[PDB]
Amino acid sequence: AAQTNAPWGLARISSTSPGTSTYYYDESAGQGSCVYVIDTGIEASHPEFEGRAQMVKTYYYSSRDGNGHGTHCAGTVGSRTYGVAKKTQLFGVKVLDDNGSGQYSTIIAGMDFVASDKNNRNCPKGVVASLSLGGGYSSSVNSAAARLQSSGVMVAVAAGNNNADARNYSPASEPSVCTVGASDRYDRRSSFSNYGSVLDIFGPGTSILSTWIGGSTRSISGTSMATPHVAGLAAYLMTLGKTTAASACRYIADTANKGDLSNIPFGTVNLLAYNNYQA
Ligand SMILES: [Ca+2]
Repeated sequence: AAQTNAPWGLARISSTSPGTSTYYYDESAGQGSCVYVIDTGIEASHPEFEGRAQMVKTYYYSSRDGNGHGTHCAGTVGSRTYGVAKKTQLFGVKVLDDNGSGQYSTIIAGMDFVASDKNNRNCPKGVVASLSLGGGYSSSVNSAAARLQSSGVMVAVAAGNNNADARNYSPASEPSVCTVGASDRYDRRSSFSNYGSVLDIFGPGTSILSTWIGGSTRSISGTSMATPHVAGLAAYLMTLGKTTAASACRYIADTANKGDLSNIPFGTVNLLAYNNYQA
């Protein structure tokens, strides 16, 4: 399949070179997989989601996304126009309030929720979770991410937007999950992207067009934007039978575009997510 005039990030993940605008992907498109978006919620009624999105949990007085950030992330995972895995099922878990804030205890509960809740969903090709959030180092937050992964969910988490070493951030610093840094349209590390040995992969994170609340669309930037590219990619690869939740991060790193990013600090992986699709 070919989607012309795609957001640059989708084009990038299906390309061996920057500077193209068509996204190429196998038509299976993540069908039969599920991706949890643990964030501010998802505006499931957005036409871009086509009835494939659902809120399954909130820790606040509403499950609606009153922020937009969760909707944007979900859009990058699986919206018709702006998504990597255009046929995946999206499940929203609102651990962040409408200001994008959440207490670590709520974030942890949301992770353990997903580890159980996948048993209540139909996801024959596998389960993924996208965590576009973070704060300072917490062993408890890291452990929750590790549990979610261990339970059979491909966990992708943002590296963080501090232009600092991700070792000091959670869940970014958890070795057993997939920690995702951000790049720009010209294959430069995003100016704000964290780095360090704990990163596993980079994805497109600067100026990413996706869905927003009020049935709209929006370009924003962050490792929060790179993460769902990787999460959607995992779902897509799992539907293809190429990998599984336990090894998807490794497989993505193994099959990535290598050594093509600039401004990667010494010691950080130079790996950009790539679907290796031969149209
Ligand atoms: Ca790892």
